[PDB]
Amino acid sequence: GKLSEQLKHCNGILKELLSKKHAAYAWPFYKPVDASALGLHDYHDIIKHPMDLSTVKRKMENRDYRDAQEFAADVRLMFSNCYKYNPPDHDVVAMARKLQDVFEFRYAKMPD
Ligand SMILES: CC(=O)Nc1ccc(C(=O)NCCc2c[nH]cn2)cc1OCc1ccccc1
Repeated sequence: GKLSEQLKHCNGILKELLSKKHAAYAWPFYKPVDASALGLHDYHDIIKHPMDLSTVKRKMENRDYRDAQEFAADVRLMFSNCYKYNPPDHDVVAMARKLQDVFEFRYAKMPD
């Protein structure tokens, strides 16, 4: 089916985002932001819906995502949180923009 095939493409993208190829800029997005550990005591006041690649992986493994659009919304939420919280000149934003470039160009190659 179309939904299964498109979710296979989504799973391929997710594997790539977690791969050593992209680790130099992907690593801040591997696990939930530990706001308390990083001293970001305003993070959960500013970010209402935290998202990270480990949460996307768990949701994929649990068959939570019903279609490619739902998967993409979580990956883009993760990037949007980074752009909302951080000043645009911060290193983590540069890393987000590079990983989102990887994501958007491969997401565009969706079979349909
Ligand atoms: C996903 C996300 O937004 N993460 C982060 C947000 C704010 C800070 C944070 O502490 N910001 C203020 C201090 C700072 C600036 N540049 C690095 N640390 C560090 C963050 O992730 C860890 C990190 C560390 C080093 C480089 C990239 C990501």
